[PDB]
Amino acid sequence: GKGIKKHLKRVNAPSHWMLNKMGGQYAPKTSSGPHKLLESIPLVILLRNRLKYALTFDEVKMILIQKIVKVDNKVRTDCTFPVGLMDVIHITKSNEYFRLLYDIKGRFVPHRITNEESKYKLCKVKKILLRKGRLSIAVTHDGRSIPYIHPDVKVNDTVRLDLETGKVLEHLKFQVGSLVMVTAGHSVGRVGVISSIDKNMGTYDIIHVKDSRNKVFATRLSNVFVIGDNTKPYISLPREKGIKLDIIEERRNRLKA
Amino acid sequence: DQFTIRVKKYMSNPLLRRKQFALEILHPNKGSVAKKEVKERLAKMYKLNNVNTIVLFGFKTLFGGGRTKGFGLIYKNVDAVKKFEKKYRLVREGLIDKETKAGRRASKELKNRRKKVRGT
Amino acid sequence: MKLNISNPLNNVQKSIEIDDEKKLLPFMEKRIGNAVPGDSIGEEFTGYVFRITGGNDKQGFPMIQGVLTNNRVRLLFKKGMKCYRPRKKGERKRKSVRGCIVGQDLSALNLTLVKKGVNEIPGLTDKAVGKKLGPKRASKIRKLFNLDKSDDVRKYVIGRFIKPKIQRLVTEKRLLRKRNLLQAKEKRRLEKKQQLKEYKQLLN
RNA sequence: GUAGAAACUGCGAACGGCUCAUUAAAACAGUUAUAGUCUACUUGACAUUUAUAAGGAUAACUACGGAAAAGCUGUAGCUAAUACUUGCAUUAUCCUUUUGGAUAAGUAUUUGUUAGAAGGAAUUAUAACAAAGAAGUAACACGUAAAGUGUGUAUCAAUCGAGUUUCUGACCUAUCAGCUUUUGAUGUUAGGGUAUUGGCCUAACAUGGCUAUGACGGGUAACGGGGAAUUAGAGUUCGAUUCCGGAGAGGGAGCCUGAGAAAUAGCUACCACAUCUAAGGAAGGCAGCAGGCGCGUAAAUUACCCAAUUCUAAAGAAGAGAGGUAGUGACAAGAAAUA
Repeated sequence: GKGIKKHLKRVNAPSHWMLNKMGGQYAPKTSSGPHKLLESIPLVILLRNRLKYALTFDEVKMILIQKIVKVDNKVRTDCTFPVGLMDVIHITKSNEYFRLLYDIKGRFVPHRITNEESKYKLCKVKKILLRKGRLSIAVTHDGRSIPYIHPDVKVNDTVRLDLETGKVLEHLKFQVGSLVMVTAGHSVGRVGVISSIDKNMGTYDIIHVKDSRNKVFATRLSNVFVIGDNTKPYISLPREKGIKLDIIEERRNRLKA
Repeated sequence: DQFTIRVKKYMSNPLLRRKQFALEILHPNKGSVAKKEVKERLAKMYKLNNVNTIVLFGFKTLFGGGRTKGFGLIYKNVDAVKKFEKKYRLVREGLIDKETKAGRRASKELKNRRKKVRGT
Repeated sequence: MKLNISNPLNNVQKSIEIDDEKKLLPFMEKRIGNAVPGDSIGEEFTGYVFRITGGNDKQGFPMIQGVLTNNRVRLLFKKGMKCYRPRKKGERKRKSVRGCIVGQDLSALNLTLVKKGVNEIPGLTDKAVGKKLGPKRASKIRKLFNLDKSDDVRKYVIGRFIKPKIQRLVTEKRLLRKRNLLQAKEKRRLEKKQQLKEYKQLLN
């Protein structure tokens, strides 16, 4: 037969997972769920390769058995669970709170965050659709369906969801002053103010983004996540602050020590 | 029999109630030191009233002697040791004894005893 | 040859091994489900009547009902067919079976008594065996006891002491889960009213 | 209470592993479309035309058997289940205007008549009227804060995928120049079929379609690509083989279950081989791991283990010749004694 494949070879795994060639033949195929396998990491490599809490898959299972870890403040016990582009992880035994972000090299890193910070989730709406009775639902990058969204919300907006109740708090638009984070390209992880939105009829609409240092980079509109307005980002960013530095002069900061 | 226990990359893991780290065994010009001595030393350095709550593994003596790298795991208690350690590591530490090593002949017997071919 | 006479009402049976073909000649040319007077099998069998229910031919292949031949045939076997134990779900196999019509080929034969004879047979109509285990459903227990909805029946157990457990009870856990799912319906309805309502004010 | 042989039920066995015979615009690659579709597990939303809890019938089991033999099974008697099958409030809208009366009640899907958040473009979402109408909305199980979980379920969405699909890209050969078209070839119309579009198939109709920019053929000791060797630069040659895609399970064909198979350690038949047989009949598929014969210039152990990697499960605890570990190993590769 030719049903769905259920194995993932290590060298076939996504590169940002950082699975060593010599450390086994297979990679943990993430279970289906909120995020795509390509743009998410499983909990096995979240608690085994990044936090180094576990030394093995069985240890990851031992962690998950005790209902300690929560993803979007609800208990998750699946080892191959997609974490996602941006979302909160709570380790209750060790009290600590993470948000999955991209570093400027496009790799998923758990950003330490505070308990008060760990109630806001930025969800990028992807589809707005009205069902029976003219009720409007927004399907977000996370994969949730939020009904009775505000009519002002558009397709590429972002919403600040309250984790415990799943309700929108405020929405952010996509003006040329709105700061965004890039999601999958060469410039994955950068944060910038949107230079402009070059819209072309029938193909990918391109958007140009200004870094903090006035460096312009363009990207496909699908690879953009509005993170704040022109004042400040609505989330704490990882230590790089979403600024990508030229390889030639990153060496200068590496050498100075 | 004196040495130096250089503990590196130490972190606390309440999730397994353990403490991860790696060891450097500075024992210049003298043979590799047995594991009981380093167990005793680690208990002394971390104020532990016992010795059986810790597991040492992955010991390599490096080239030219006088050094050894390994990994250690403290545990909150022996109950945590038994809960979070595999059978082979418990047998290494001597906490239990090795289970019967009949091995892969059970795989033969399992399907030799096709169900309802054996009334039992 | 080894005729197996059953007694369902007494829940007990007996086997007679005979070699005279003239004795069982009346049995011949009788399909499954035929009634037949077991008079020539034995003297103490006079007055009994036997219903033909099954058999095995000389090589042991069973007799199936629908096949109306005197010999062996091969045919596909489905999931619901009577003479097949499937290997896996949906697995159909072709097997050789013996026809329902009986002839001088039956290495075994299976009948049951339908109307009583004029004699007693040791171990056939002299003793009996019950269900060997009591009903497990509370409806069946209530049918047996006619106690209706008066009191519990876990003090009405059949033991070998040791008692079986009763299905479809009235346990307070069952009542509590029922009422909790009701309350779930109610609270979900209420919160749906409120979150449909609050939509309207921000709609302006 | 603790467990629990067996068995029924559930899920998986459609993944993995192997091989490269087939295959020359096919497969594959990059690039699109699916506004022409299906999609289990998982995730998020969330539902409509006796009730202090409904029905029979079966396995396991018990007794009696048949056969040389097989993962064969006959009869009789019992019993459950989240197996199989029946079946128990309510909400929304109009108004004098917290509050009172009044009005109305089918999820998908199909047909007819209409109105019309987004997309690039709608016969879109949705809404109204008129007809049909599946399947369901818990007669099920265990227990966390100093109410929870499991299992099952209608639809939408997401996800893991799949099938089709656009454009472009291949070796040698003209001592292969005209091919295709009754037998579907090219297209129109109508329908059937499909999960969906489509000559995919059928009926009628028209005579189209491809070709020296190489059609149609023939050859390939041809699976395609990522890649390999040799490269100053151009090139030439190789790629069975770690990964991806395809195809196959001796050769063909057919089919059940299932979300998913034209599955092959599933079934049915023929062809070729081939095993047991008491001669009546049974059972087979190493291009899985070892291993044997044969073939050949040409290729290892009938080993140990689930410790790692990861998958399946009723999901810590069991399995896994996947995989890892060692054995054989002057295939290659690196360091480096014989002072």
